[PDB]
Amino acid sequence: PTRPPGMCHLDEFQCQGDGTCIPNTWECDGHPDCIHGSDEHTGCVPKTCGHSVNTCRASQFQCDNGRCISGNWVCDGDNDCGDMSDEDQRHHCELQNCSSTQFTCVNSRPPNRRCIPQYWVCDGDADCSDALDELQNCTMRTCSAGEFSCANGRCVRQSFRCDRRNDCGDYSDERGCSYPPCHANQFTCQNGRCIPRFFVCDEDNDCGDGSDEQEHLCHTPEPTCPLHQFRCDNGHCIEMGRVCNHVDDCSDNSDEKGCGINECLDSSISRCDHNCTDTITSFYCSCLPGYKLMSDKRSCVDIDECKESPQLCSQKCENVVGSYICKCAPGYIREPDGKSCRQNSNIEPYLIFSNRYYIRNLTTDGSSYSLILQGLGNVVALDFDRVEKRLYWIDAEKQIIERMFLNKTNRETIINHRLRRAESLAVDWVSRKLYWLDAILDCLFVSDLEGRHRKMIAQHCVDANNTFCFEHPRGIVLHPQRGHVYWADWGVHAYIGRIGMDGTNKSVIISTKIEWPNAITIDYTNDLLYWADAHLGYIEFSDLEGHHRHTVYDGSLPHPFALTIFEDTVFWTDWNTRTVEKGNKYDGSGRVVLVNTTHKPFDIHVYHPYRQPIMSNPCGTNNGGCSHLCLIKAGGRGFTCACPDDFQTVQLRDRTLCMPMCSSTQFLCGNNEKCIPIWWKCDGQKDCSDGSDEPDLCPHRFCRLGQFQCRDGNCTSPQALCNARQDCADGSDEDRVLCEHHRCESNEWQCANKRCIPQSWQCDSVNDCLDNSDEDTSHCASRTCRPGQFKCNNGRCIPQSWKCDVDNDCGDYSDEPIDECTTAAYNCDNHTEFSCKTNYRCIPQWAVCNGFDDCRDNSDEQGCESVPCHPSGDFRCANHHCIPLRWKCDGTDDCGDNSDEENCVPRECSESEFRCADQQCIPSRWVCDQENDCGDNSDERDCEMKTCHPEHFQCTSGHCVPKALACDGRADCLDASDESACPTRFPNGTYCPAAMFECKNHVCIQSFWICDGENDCVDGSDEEIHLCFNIPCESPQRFRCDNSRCVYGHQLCNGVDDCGDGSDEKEEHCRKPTHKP
Amino acid sequence: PPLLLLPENVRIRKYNTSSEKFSEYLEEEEHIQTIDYDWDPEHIGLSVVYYTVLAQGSQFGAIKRAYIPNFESGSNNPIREVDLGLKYLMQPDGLAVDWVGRHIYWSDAKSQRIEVATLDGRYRKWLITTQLDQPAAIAVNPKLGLMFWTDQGKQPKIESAWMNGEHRSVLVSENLGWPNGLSIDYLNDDRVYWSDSKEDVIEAIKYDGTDRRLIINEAMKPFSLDIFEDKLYWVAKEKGEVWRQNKFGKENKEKVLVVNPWLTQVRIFHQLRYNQSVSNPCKQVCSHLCLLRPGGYSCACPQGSDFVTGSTVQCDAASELPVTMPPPCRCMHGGNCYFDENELPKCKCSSGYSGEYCEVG
Amino acid sequence: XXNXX
Ligand SMILES: *[C@@H]1O[C@H](CO)[C@@H](O[C@@H]2O[C@H](CO)[C@@H](O[C@@H]3O[C@H](CO[C@H]4O[C@H](CO)[C@@H](O)[C@H](O)[C@@H]4O)[C@@H](O)[C@H](O[C@H]4O[C@H](CO)[C@@H](O)[C@H](O)[C@@H]4O)[C@@H]3O)[C@H](O)[C@H]2NC(C)=O)[C@H](O)[C@H]1NC(C)=O
Ligand SMILES: *[C@@H]1O[C@H](CO)[C@@H](O[C@@H]2O[C@H](CO)[C@@H](O[C@@H]3O[C@H](CO[C@H]4O[C@H](CO)[C@@H](O)[C@H](O)[C@@H]4O)[C@@H](O)[C@H](O[C@H]4O[C@H](CO)[C@@H](O)[C@H](O)[C@@H]4O)[C@@H]3O)[C@H](O)[C@H]2NC(C)=O)[C@H](O)[C@H]1NC(C)=O
Ligand SMILES: *[C@@H]1O[C@H](CO)[C@@H](O[C@@H]2O[C@H](CO)[C@@H](O[C@@H]3O[C@H](CO[C@H]4O[C@H](CO)[C@@H](O)[C@H](O)[C@@H]4O)[C@@H](O)[C@H](O[C@H]4O[C@H](CO)[C@@H](O)[C@H](O)[C@@H]4O)[C@@H]3O)[C@H](O)[C@H]2NC(C)=O)[C@H](O)[C@H]1NC(C)=O
Ligand SMILES: *[C@@H]1O[C@H](CO)[C@@H](O[C@@H]2O[C@H](CO)[C@@H](O[C@@H]3O[C@H](CO)[C@@H](O)[C@H](O)[C@@H]3O)[C@H](O)[C@H]2NC(C)=O)[C@H](O)[C@H]1NC(C)=O
Ligand SMILES: *[C@@H]1O[C@H](CO)[C@@H](O[C@@H]2O[C@H](CO)[C@@H](O[C@@H]3O[C@H](CO)[C@@H](O)[C@H](O)[C@@H]3O)[C@H](O)[C@H]2NC(C)=O)[C@H](O)[C@H]1NC(C)=O
Ligand SMILES: *[C@@H]1O[C@H](CO)[C@@H](O[C@@H]2O[C@H](CO)[C@@H](O)[C@H](O)[C@H]2NC(C)=O)[C@H](O)[C@H]1NC(C)=O
Ligand SMILES: *[C@@H]1O[C@H](CO)[C@@H](O[C@@H]2O[C@H](CO)[C@@H](O)[C@H](O)[C@H]2NC(C)=O)[C@H](O)[C@H]1NC(C)=O
Ligand SMILES: *[C@@H]1O[C@H](CO)[C@@H](O)[C@H](O)[C@H]1NC(C)=O
Ligand SMILES: *[C@@H]1O[C@H](CO)[C@@H](O)[C@H](O)[C@H]1NC(C)=O
Ligand SMILES: *[C@H]1O[C@H](CO)[C@H](O)[C@H](O)[C@H]1NC(C)=O
Ligand SMILES: *[C@H]1O[C@H](CO)[C@H](O)[C@H](O)[C@H]1NC(C)=O
Ligand SMILES: *[C@H]1O[C@H](CO)[C@H](O)[C@H](O)[C@H]1NC(C)=O
Ligand SMILES: [Ca+2]
Ligand SMILES: [Ca+2]
Ligand SMILES: [Ca+2]
Ligand SMILES: [Ca+2]
Ligand SMILES: [Ca+2]
Ligand SMILES: [Ca+2]
Ligand SMILES: [Ca+2]
Ligand SMILES: [Ca+2]
Ligand SMILES: [Ca+2]
Ligand SMILES: [Ca+2]
Ligand SMILES: [Ca+2]
Ligand SMILES: [Ca+2]
Ligand SMILES: [Ca+2]
Ligand SMILES: [Ca+2]
Ligand SMILES: [Ca+2]
Ligand SMILES: [Ca+2]
Ligand SMILES: [Ca+2]
Ligand SMILES: [Ca+2]
Ligand SMILES: [Ca+2]
Ligand SMILES: [Ca+2]
Repeated sequence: PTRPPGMCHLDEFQCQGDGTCIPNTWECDGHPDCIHGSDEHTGCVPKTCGHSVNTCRASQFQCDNGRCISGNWVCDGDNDCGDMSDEDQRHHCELQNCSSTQFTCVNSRPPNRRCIPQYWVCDGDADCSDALDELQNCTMRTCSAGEFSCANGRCVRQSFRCDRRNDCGDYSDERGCSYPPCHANQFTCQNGRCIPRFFVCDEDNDCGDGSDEQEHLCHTPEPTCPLHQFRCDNGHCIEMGRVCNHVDDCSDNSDEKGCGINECLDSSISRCDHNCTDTITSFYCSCLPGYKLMSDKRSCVDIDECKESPQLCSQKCENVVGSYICKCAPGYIREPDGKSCRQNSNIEPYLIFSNRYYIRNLTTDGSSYSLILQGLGNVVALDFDRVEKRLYWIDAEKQIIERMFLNKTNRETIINHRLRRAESLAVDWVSRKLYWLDAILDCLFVSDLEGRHRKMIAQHCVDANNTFCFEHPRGIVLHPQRGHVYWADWGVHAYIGRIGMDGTNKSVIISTKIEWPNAITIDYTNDLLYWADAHLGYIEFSDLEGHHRHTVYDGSLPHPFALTIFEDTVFWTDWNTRTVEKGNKYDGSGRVVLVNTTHKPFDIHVYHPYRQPIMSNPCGTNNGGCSHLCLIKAGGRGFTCACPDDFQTVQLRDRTLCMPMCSSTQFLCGNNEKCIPIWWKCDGQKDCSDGSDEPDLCPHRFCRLGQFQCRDGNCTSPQALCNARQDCADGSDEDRVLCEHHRCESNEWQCANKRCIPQSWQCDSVNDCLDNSDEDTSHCASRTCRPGQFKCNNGRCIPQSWKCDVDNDCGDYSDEPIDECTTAAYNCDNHTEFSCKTNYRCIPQWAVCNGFDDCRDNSDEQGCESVPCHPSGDFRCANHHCIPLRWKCDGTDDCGDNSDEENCVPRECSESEFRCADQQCIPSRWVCDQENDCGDNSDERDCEMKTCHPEHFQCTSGHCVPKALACDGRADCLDASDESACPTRFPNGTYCPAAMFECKNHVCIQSFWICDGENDCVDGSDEEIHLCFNIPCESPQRFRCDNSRCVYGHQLCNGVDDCGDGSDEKEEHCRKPTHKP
Repeated sequence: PPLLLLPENVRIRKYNTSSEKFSEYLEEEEHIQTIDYDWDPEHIGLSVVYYTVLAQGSQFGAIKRAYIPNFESGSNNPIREVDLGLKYLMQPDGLAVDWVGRHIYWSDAKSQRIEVATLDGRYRKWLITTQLDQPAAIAVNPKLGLMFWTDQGKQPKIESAWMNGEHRSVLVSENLGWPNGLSIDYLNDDRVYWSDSKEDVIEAIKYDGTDRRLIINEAMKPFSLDIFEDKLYWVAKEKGEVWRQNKFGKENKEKVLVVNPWLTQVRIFHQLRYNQSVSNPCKQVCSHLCLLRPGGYSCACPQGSDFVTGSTVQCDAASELPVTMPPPCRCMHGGNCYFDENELPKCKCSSGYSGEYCEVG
Repeated sequence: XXNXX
């Protein structure tokens, strides 16, 4: 056994004063053993041994204001009492059922009466709120060409359009209008309504949404009565030159209501829990430090200084009645100052952070700056493993997840399939699992560290209310000590979500004052969640339950994306300045920019043993007894068996059974360990651990890796399978037995013919399944919009953010009901949203001054010179728009006036880039690759002396191709040198099967390519006339030239001699044969 | 009298300095930069000129050679060009030819190198490839075994070294703007001259780099130089005119020609400019290349190849055969050229003239 | 927009 670095044995106590260890029996034994008595903490208990204005009459109704009205008009739908006292459910109007034969237009709402007399039914007047009384039993109207014809059927004049009034019933008059702004004196509401200025702050919701009753513009701060003003109890404060002057300045001598001042000299009266102090007429209470005056003004309560103000302790805090004490987590020693904790293990930390093309290893002071790996595609995520000294990352360019040891050895790829958009990952060092978010499948995944047994644990939406869903997942952090997974979402309903490590207990943590939570992480010492916002530009931390939020940086950050904390310092990566920088983790003091990164630094981590704390594994040995994933249960104590994604979990009497549900288009391995796509079967590369994916009777592989081979030597991409199109020439891609159980990916919906299309495309008024299945009327009538989406009457589905955004999205206008779209429930958020002046939609703040009309009325683009750009990481264009500094001199016009690129100096290329003639940068991978990339073809210049990278096969012409593209039966170099030296691929001397024509130089092609004018193989034997004399040179498809060579298809009379004797560009064959027979 | 050579972006024009009229030469070409010539190596009466081509778009530049008549005048001759096969050329701003050893010198401004190869351009090798920003035109002095080159980037410099790439040194680095052209006075103790497109002056200095002198000032943006007899030649780039002045800088600026701004260089075509009487110091012992040096010679290998271990003469790389040259139209004294089925240049003599190539009559 | 990689 060992003593872990800086830590102590399991049954040992650590002296917080200096880090020395003592036996457990020594702590709380009654004797101070440590240097500072940390072993004898307070947490251990000692040893044990005219009548009335509204009296009215029996026939008259009574009103609060003092009026008397006839009882006939009570609850008739309109105020008769003059104070609404006859028109409320407060006293009684719930059963206001009206008299006899009145038509009950239930479309009407309390702003109007549903019952309408038949005296004016069908009279040509809109009695009901949508004028249904004019169609229910009424003779039709011919209407006029000079009047506005409502699309519903009503007829009105043009004066009844664009006026906020539903004259047509179906709002056809007000729909599509472009109301001009309000007048000079007129007040404007959030929903664009115009109301008279006098109607502000009168307890009536005249704006509809409550704009005229907003607290900020309505509340009048009472005269403060500052210094040189004595605030008397009456509120009409005077100068203190008049205190107790015996002249009644404030009503009933409130200024002289008491002049003894010293009212504290008693116990029952004035009752103050702790201390008392007199005032100019009375007393007031006060508390000792560490105590809070509660709401009663007559007592003192102890505050939880650890929860209220965590910045008082560098680490784990312990509350005391009246004070607090700062402890340090195991492995840290408490400094003599009594607050700061210092790491003890001699392993000093360093920052591992990832760039475009790079992963870099940076010391926490900026003195050392090295390179871990280079030449990667795009490393957007990264994490480490303390137990095995491993490193993991996501290469978003190639959509794979790699892993390697920290000493540059044994680079492997664990997960390489079905990765559409993985934005972040985290390594579970406890139960040996890997987590990563998918931003396209909109889910959360869990897997074994080696790559097997992928499983979903989160999807759809989080709350029971279906408001926050997986729009744009980004950023993930694990807290395996309590079995929780925290991830951030930067969708339109941005939030921070939590879920148990087995998928139970998903809930919402933080969903307010947040727009772009790119970063997220947890401090494992004091147990405080940390995150940052890219839009609001803050760094905030809070308890693990989303309570007691505190702000470190307040709007001073351009664009954080990732952050990590070690000791008392927080390190974060800034996109706009393209820098990695650090500051104190509680107040932000000591900000230092550590490194100028040329590319955006995406993900950052602190590699130290203490950043992955140790504790016992719940699935201790035997994998918890499960043949499959043993996951940590919510709460961190228990564990839960689970099966992979393509399996069915069936529960036995007392233990779990996993049944394979491999679909028809997939192959199940012999040991039933995993289910893999059918085109992975017989591909030549062993995928299943038992080798069953490669049987003994494998046909010869004509197709590449990742390609489906038809039943007869033909190839197609996997997407061709069961897409209701004859893709394989034989047609095996549409075979019944192959497609009969073609269950496909979750995020798309399957048609009747079992072709499946993206889920949103169904019921969008376009036949997408080619069998009209997605446009079936009954299906659209009977289906359901996926969680977090609104359902149209058309049957279409739209995101919740498109409801009440003015613009129609459902075809029919059920997505924009103006009766609902103007109430107070749809006010803009004053932090992250900007309200349009005229239209009622709300748009995000970053959309303001971008060169695009998001508000549909140029509200967001008007007055752009008033917006000041960010001082630290923003650049201002000529047209006064703000752009990220990272887009300046990037090579493209980014604000519409070339101002970002005016007077631009070229940048110096990084360690893995080659500089073209015109001083632009391209990756070293693009040098000598048989394609033009520098414009002047400079990447291919002088490609004879340079080496190829170890995984690239050098062509004899000096260019480089990946070594997997040699000895395959096709030319990959531009001179077929990759196949030229390859050995005989068959004992009988040939190079490819009998179904293929074989050229001279071991490259070989399909039969149908012979004699087509295309030089299919270099040094082409295909264009050999002698062997091609007897091929079907038939007139309907081939032009048989005079020299007996035949010309493929449209090449006849094309303008260039494809024959070789001049008669290709001639007459009598491409001219009129018999003048259009 | 000397014959002038002036390359334009599309065509090459030669002008007799005494007959005062132009004559026909190579046509139908694109993006040529600079020219240099070798005086009738086979002594039949036709010299060899070497002209490079810049590149646009996908295709790369190249170096080509063509024949020029040494007699009084020649016309209607179908001059044919041949490519040396030197691939991967971006901007050959400077080219020079060494008549002693059959070597060609050129520098790539974009590649920031100076190359070397045989007259057919097979045994390619980099001579100097370090610490160059934008290498300008070059010059060669086989008699003293020193080649000259300049830089026009952030650090304008003029340098010289041996023909085998060693003993590199800087001549001057002060009071220099944008050097553009180089010339050596072979008769005046091997004095060297250079121009400046920013200072607008032409200066001279000895080969070792002593006694710098300002010869002429306010030359209206000179581009290239040439010294013959006792006069200096330069061309105003922004106007296209050609001028003469005493090479000692004590005479008026005489005017010669006015040409379009596509003019790139002025070069004098005369045997006395190069003094072909210089003998070859090489012993024909080297395997691939026999470069020159002051008082001796040296052997070299093609680029990316080394000598066999222990030896310093034999290279590891293979040796390719030389490239044949097409025959020219030697037709003299107003004759015409014609190609038969054998495609030989069978001349058509004019009235009163007889013989194979119609020499006299 | 401005956050997508
Ligand atoms: C870069 O860094 C990596 C990781 O640090 C190095 O890889 C390690 O290499 C060592 C050997 O130097 C490996 O040690 C060997 O591991 C075997 C398997 O152990 C696994 O299973 C056990 C038990 O469950 C786990 O504890 C362990 O973590 C592994 O999962 C052992 O069986 C070997 O022991 C055998 O040999 C030793 C003597 O060497 C005997 O004493 C034993 O009795 C036994 O016969 C051995 O310990 C280690 O597994 C590798 N890393 C890991 C964690 O996998 C690279 O070598 C290093 N590269 C360079 C070039 O420095
Ligand atoms: C991808 O899928 C295509 C589908 O076309 C395949 O192309 C076929 O390839 C086979 C050879 O492997 C061809 O078979 C030949 O057919 C000739 C008659 O063609 C008629 O019948 C075939 C079906 O059998 C129809 O497809 C076609 O439209 C015609 O109706 C026969 O005369 C040939 O036999 C003669 O030659 C053979 C040797 O090749 C001798 O042994 C025989 O004795 C005889 O002399 C031969 O059977 C077939 O015609 C091709 N189809 C077409 C339309 O061209 C591709 O093979 C496959 N991918 C690859 C590259 O393998
Ligand atoms: C050098 O050696 C290679 C083999 O190493 C020879 O190539 C073989 O050529 C023969 C004859 O053309 C091919 O046999 C035919 O294959 C067709 C399709 O492939 C079947 O076999 C593969 C396995 O190889 C299966 O995986 C696949 O699903 C197919 O079942 C068949 O359609 C042909 O069937 C016809 O003949 C058989 C009897 O052989 C009858 O039972 C059928 O009814 C039908 O009449 C036939 O079997 C063979 O596939 C080729 N093998 C390979 C791998 O190339 C070369 O011909 C030889 N050198 C030369 C150039 O001669
Ligand atoms: C604010 O509150 C505290 C607590 O009410 C008041 O503290 C009082 O302080 C005095 C001096 O420390 C204490 O008196 C002393 O007590 C000791 C015995 O403990 C005695 O030996 C000394 O001779 C002396 O009498 C007093 O006990 C303490 N109050 C109580 C009730 O414990 C303080 O005065 C208050 N101050 C203000 C600003 O009102
Ligand atoms: C990132 O950079 C830092 C510092 O440049 C690297 O830290 C260094 O890592 C090496 C390898 O573990 C250490 O070398 C070893 O030192 C011990 C003595 O301490 C010696 O006995 C061993 O033989 C070996 O030389 C080095 O001490 C260590 N330095 C510090 C201050 O930690 C770090 O490894 C780099 N990270 C990566 C993954 O590149
Ligand atoms: C989920 O949505 C429901 C329905 O809108 C919310 O419940 C109502 O919220 C409104 C807010 O004005 C109240 O007027 C109602 O009294 C609430 N109760 C019901 C049952 O209608 C609910 O608050 C939302 N979820 C959460 C957790 O906020
Ligand atoms: C399951 O989820 C609920 C809600 O997230 C958790 O309930 C919280 O528990 C903490 C104590 O741990 C309380 O202080 C909070 O007030 C609770 N919130 C609510 C609204 O219930 C519960 O702890 C979770 N349990 C497990 C095992 O994960
Ligand atoms: C980062 O860039 C600034 C100029 O933008 C430069 O002055 C500074 O030296 C760089 N970083 C450091 C601290 O070296
Ligand atoms: C405006 O934003 C502040 C931020 O603290 C918030 O407290 C306030 O409630 C917001 N105003 C309204 C009307 O919601
Ligand atoms: C231990 O002794 C203390 C002495 O103050 C108390 O009596 C306490 O109640 C005792 N605890 C038990 C469990 O008896
Ligand atoms: C539609 O809603 C039903 C429940 O009403 C199911 O949740 C179904 O899965 C939903 N369909 C989609 C596409 O999510
Ligand atoms: C190809 O032919 C060679 C001899 O030329 C060998 O026999 C070799 O084994 C053959 N290829 C295979 C795969 O057997
Ligand atoms: Ca003790
Ligand atoms: Ca009423
Ligand atoms: Ca009516
Ligand atoms: Ca209206
Ligand atoms: Ca009001
Ligand atoms: Ca008073
Ligand atoms: Ca306290
Ligand atoms: Ca998504
Ligand atoms: Ca938002
Ligand atoms: Ca921002
Ligand atoms: Ca396989
Ligand atoms: Ca298909
Ligand atoms: Ca559709
Ligand atoms: Ca909408
Ligand atoms: Ca906008
Ligand atoms: Ca730009
Ligand atoms: Ca390229
Ligand atoms: Ca190949
Ligand atoms: Ca062909
Ligand atoms: Ca043609």
